[PDB]
Amino acid sequence: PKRIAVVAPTYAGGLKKLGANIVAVNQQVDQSKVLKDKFKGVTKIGDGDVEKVAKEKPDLIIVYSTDKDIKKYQKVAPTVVVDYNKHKYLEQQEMLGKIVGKEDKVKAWKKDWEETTAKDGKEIKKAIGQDATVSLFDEFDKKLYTYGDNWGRGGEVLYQAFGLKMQPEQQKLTAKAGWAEVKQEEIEKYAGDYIVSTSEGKPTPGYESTNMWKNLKATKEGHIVKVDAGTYWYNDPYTLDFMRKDLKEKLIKAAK
Repeated sequence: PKRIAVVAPTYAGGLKKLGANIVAVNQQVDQSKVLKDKFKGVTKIGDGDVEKVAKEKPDLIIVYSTDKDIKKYQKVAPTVVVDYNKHKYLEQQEMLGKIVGKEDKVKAWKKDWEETTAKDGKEIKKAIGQDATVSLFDEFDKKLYTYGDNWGRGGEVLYQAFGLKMQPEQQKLTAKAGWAEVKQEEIEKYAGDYIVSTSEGKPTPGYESTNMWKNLKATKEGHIVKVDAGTYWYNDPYTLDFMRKDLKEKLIKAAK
């Protein structure tokens, strides 16, 4: 059970799921309700904390290719660079399986996930309707965004796994980069039948209290699904299972 220091938060959940002995993890995982709980008791570290990592005697240090302290981490233990692909969330997990030699266990997990979300999507569509469109909005640093299926934040579960229909303009605007900034006073142009908003637990945000927002058909019909921004930032198996249950449950209860 090698001692693994996970500097890149994105891979904490995936390596944890596969049984890795994680002795250090980037503090950012605490912004997630799911990962905060999974990693309680595990030493937290911040970018630049090379000595803290060293104190944990890691055998492998997991980092992003763009990490600037690689030249420093290497003096402590071999430093593993894992590809950062926002779109390929399932092969991200297969990459991690290669590190710990558990790629068949990943394939099995993958099969279960795809089949399960396929049926989940079907149940959801019987509820809200096959042609019901679902939008995704996320306020980040005073700026409003909308994502497609290849940018996480729940987009992979909504559009790739469940196979739910994206709002038309939302799909065009995000096709290119997978994301796109939105003008709050143009929100209506992207507002679908249902709206998934990452404002859960937050005092009603600014974009959710404008007269246009209040007049959206989804808002008036009670079709606004709020989710925890911090939790939805990740795409590891644990997080994926959570968003899966969380989105399925909220859409269905709000249905029609």
